[PDB]
Amino acid sequence: HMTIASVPTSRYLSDMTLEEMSRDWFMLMPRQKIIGPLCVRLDQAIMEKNIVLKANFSVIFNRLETLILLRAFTEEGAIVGEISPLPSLPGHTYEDVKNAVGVLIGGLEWNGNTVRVSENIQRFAW
Amino acid sequence: HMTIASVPTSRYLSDMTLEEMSRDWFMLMPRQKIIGPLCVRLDQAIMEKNIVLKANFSVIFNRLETLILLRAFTEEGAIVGEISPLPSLPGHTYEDVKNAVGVLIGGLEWNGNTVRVSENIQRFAW
Repeated sequence: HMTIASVPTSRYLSDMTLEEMSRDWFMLMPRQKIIGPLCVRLDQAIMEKNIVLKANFSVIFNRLETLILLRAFTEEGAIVGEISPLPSLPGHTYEDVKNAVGVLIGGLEWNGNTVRVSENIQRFAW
Repeated sequence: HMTIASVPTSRYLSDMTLEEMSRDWFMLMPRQKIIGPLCVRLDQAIMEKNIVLKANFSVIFNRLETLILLRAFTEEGAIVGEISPLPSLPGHTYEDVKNAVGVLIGGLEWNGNTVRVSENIQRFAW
């Protein structure tokens, strides 16, 4: 991922399987914020659950370059929140991704959820 | 009918003046929820501000013992949030307070506010 000579290697790091990525999901009580070039969505009808954040993103060298998608999951595997780029694909940075994550986590914690993040998120996005 | 001695301590810490404790405020956009034996209030309108949490509470065994009141303040000194005991006054512990502070800070960060807590809260409460 950084041995190859003379060119930068891009990587797609994936916490979520294809199935998880394209799975369609629904929120009973949608809460949504636009945070710069990213969209944060949260189901407010989720409380006091253990939640994990999983993200699929593009890294260049050893820095997050592009968030493709992030979703929050219950232990049972259900999707309760999400961060994605705006439809216009505005271009965004690590700082943008970090802020959006802080917001999603904040929203979850206001509902008394216990939130953990994947190693990859911890390494590149948080 | 035994004699009762009353021995003063210095275990009661105060970040807020009695005035700040007494003051009366209103949320533009009020939200109020019960977290265990505690009531958390947060003005839903307040976003992207620098917010400081100040509290008045007793300590014991080097941890918060009982919360009298916690309030969140803008840099102007306007109140935007609060954690108080329920009027039942049902009794609570360090763990209850810590949970409620997590919730409040959570709601604040959902609204993109930057939160810091007083030294006392850092040391004893969160």
